[PDB]
Amino acid sequence: SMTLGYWDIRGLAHAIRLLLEYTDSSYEEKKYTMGDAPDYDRSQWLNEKFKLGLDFPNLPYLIDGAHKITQSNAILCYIARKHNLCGETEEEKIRVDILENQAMDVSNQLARVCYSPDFEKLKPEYLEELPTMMQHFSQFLGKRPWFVGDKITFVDFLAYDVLDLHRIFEPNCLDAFPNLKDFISRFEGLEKISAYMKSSRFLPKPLYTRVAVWGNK
Amino acid sequence: SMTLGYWDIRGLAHAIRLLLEYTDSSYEEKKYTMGDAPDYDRSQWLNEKFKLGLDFPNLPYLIDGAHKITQSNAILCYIARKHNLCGETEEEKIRVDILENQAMDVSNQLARVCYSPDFEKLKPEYLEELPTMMQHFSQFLGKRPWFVGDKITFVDFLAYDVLDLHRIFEPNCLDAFPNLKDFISRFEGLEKISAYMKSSRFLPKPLYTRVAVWGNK
Repeated sequence: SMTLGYWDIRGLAHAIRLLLEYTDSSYEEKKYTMGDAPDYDRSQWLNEKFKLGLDFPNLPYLIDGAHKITQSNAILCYIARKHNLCGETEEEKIRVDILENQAMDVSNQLARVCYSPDFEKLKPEYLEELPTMMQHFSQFLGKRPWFVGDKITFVDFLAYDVLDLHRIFEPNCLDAFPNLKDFISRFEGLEKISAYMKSSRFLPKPLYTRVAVWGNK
Repeated sequence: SMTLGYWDIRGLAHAIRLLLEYTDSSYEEKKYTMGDAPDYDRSQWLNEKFKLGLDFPNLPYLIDGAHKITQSNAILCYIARKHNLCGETEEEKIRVDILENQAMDVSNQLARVCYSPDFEKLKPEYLEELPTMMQHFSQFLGKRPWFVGDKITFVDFLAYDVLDLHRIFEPNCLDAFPNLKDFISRFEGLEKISAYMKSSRFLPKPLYTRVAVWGNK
């Protein structure tokens, strides 16, 4: 088995947590909690930072015996490798790379605004540019069922999560693009995914950590 | 010939101008210039932007004839691939995934600082944690000549970029881990790298865009 560490928050973990589930990967949940109050006690994880012997201390981090890795993309990729959930042809592979970094780019964009007390100040600015943003995901998906082609890849996990984030932030987004709404259908109707969705250990929210103005819980 | 387009700023393309330089890739430079005044004008880009046909119109971008690869990382993966400077062995693949992203993490982290209003307030905090972050980089290289191991991969260029960045910022941050220093000197000593460095196309500064509280020019 393998263990995955992070907080009991969705965060950058929700993508990996999806990937491991879809591939019947027998994993273990390593979640650390931080206090509320004025000084968000982030100890739980801190006292175990060094004890894991990670190259670069941080979470999410994956454990698979002589395999302990950090950095979100490194983890997703690695699980994808033993499943071929990466590109095959040069075209597929480049579309995977673009989308890879692009997904994380927009996740971060939304994060920055949500991790800023000036929330409502920047909130509209994001909401106004957002339509053009969503527009392109459809421009990319377009013809194929899965963002890269007819085959499912790890990037299709990144795409789902980032789509659901905005969906809850402002539901009135994907509607203008039935293309993007369709995607969130296949990637929900999947036997193993519906299973995980309707399971006891299904973690949707909190979106952001206690230190978030919005999405915190 | 492939076209490389980015602002007249070194920025993120700095690693790319080295990589395609090293791989003898027949490139051409499309520099877009930023304006000043209260509204730092970027019309040159805005006007072109959508015309180029990038699935996700962003700068820097690469148009290898019939290939419009956007986003630095995806660009790096693209060039490296065609010149096999990628992780060959599974253990190397993990090193490549970790380093690439980690180097990208710290670069944007410094980018968070130089792009935030209160530079001189947040700066001491970065210096406050700078050494420890650097430590880990030293660990990773360890005894190897190149971060991944015996061979040179794209992640070396990336690393060299992020390392040099911190050398102009704080000349003594790297002055604690000689292991990292030698790596740099080795990198610069590479025949087709020294030539570029003392060539009319070498772009070492401006570091940040013409709006950054630090690094702009």
